[PDB]
Amino acid sequence: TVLFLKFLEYFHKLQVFMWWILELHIIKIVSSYIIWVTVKEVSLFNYVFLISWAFALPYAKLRRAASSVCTVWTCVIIVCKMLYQLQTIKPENFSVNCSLPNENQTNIPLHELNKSLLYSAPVDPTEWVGLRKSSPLLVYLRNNLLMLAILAFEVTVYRHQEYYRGRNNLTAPVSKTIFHDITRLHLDDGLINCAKYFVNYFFYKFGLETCFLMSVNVIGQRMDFYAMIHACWLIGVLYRRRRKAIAEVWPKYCCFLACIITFQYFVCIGIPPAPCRDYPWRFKGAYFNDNIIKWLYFPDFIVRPNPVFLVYDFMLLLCASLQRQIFEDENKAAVRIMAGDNVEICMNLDAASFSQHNPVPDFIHCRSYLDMSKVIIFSYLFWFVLTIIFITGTTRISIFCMGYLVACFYFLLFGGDLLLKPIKSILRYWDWLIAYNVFVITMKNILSIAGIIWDSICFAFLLLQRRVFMSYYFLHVVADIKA
Amino acid sequence: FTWVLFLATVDSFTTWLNSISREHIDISTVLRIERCMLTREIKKGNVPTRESIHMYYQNHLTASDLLMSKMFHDDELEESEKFYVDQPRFLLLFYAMYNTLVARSEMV
Ligand SMILES: *[C@@H]1O[C@H](CO)[C@@H](O)[C@H](O)[C@H]1NC(C)=O
Ligand SMILES: *[C@@H]1O[C@H](CO)[C@@H](O)[C@H](O)[C@H]1NC(C)=O
Repeated sequence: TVLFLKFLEYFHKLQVFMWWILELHIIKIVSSYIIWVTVKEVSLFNYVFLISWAFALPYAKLRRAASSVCTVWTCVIIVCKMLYQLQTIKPENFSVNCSLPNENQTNIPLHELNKSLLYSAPVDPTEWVGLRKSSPLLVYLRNNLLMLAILAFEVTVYRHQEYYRGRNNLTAPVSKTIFHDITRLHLDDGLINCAKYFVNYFFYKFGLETCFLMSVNVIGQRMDFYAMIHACWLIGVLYRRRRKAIAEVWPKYCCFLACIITFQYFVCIGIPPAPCRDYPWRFKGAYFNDNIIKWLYFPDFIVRPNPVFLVYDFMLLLCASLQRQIFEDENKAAVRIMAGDNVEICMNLDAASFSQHNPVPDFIHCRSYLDMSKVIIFSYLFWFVLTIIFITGTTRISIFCMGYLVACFYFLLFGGDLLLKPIKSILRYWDWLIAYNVFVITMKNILSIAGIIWDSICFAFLLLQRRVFMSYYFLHVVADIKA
Repeated sequence: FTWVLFLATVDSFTTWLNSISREHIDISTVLRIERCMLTREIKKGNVPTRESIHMYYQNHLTASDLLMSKMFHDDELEESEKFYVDQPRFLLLFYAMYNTLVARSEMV
């Protein structure tokens, strides 16, 4: 009637924006849903999905074939699962009863309650493969139908964007972002411009600072042997202090993540239960009990290794692959000129005789409106993270709280004068504190045989402040402190 | 209905808190002006020369209020001052409370 023209214009804007954002963020959705389906039903015929989308994220060149492979395997699985529902399948002729053991050989230390797998129901040679013979056949197949739908909608979005490039002649925007005009130069103009810049290039600037936090999340929420392995690799990669020093080992870290998620799924798949053989850690002479066999991520029947623990490793792998891509493309000048130049700065500089060289403009006197935020985040945050270090050393009363209090007291006493020095010494002390924090995390993980939440937040704030110390915006505050 | 008297009361409150501690506010203001002068100089010149303010006012000592003798008027300073004075309500209250805190830290 009156508003249909403008309404349809807004609707076309919304449609093209949805198509653009889906073209930009499709791989994460499809891979996440595939991993979630793999975790839901743990049996075989889903192991290949995990191989594909665990060796396809870090190596993008395989992302083309690793999609069609899953597209074929999901329909093969659907056909098989439907074929397994006929009345002439008769699992009775298929089932196997595993004979009880005796007290002497291959005994379970809990003999009065053998209520576990292999003993509480006749095993099926196909249950270990995936066929389960469910009645509705719709709730049983939706996790594969939706996966096929996503795999098809991926290439649908691809070819729709291709056809939109054909008609209305345009080009593929090299500036893969949402606001194509907002760039580094437009950052320090207005608060809205800064918000747009961060919506554009958040992960570009804060990749490692987020991958490390994701690994710490994996460690803190998993809390087992593989968490100790992740801590070992985290300490090994952080030991290389410089940024460009870890851009060499990142592919190795991604390969490690892929191999470990593969091994963890191959552990969680168990052993074929049709042969009634059991695991070596459940015999007559054995020392492993339920708690230690749950801590160690070993295959078992009475206790099942929780498969949902793999979503954290998957998140870590996805972030690591994205960060690898960032490391790969951050050296190109075409993107370095627009929201680029992510290389660290020298550490022997000083605010004196240099305030006329840095490209960043002054903000201490707060001409604009966001300059108050800049001065509150670049100067009045050090004391906030010191307060956080104090808090995380009086909440969970343990032996490791001494280092937190000592570092807090030292920095709160000798803080004001340290900012006069070149950033070398303060960075050395902050690195020692990072090392103590990650060491406390690793030790609290090892001694589980607690519940680190404040230590992760402390680690995040310390990483934020460390990233702050190596910024050009800090030299203005150092000049003001000299004044 | 009552927002007018509410705003009048809060404005009188900020005026009170600024008045009872005017000495520290003026000292901080003149120190900020000297800091801006010195950082501009050190960005352009070579040496801080703590007595630069002395040899500067000597052209055109003990006076707690140097504000009537405006000797340094670089434009961005007045821009910042205007930005601070046009701040909305319930925020100048925060500025006054912070000034009271920094003024009476011993009592705090
Ligand atoms: C296996 O055990 C079940 C019940 O314990 C019984 O119904 C069946 O006849 C046994 N033999 C099989 C399934 O081969
Ligand atoms: C186990 O082995 C010993 C020696 O062979 C025997 O005395 C005993 O009867 C066997 N059975 C059990 C239940 O231990």
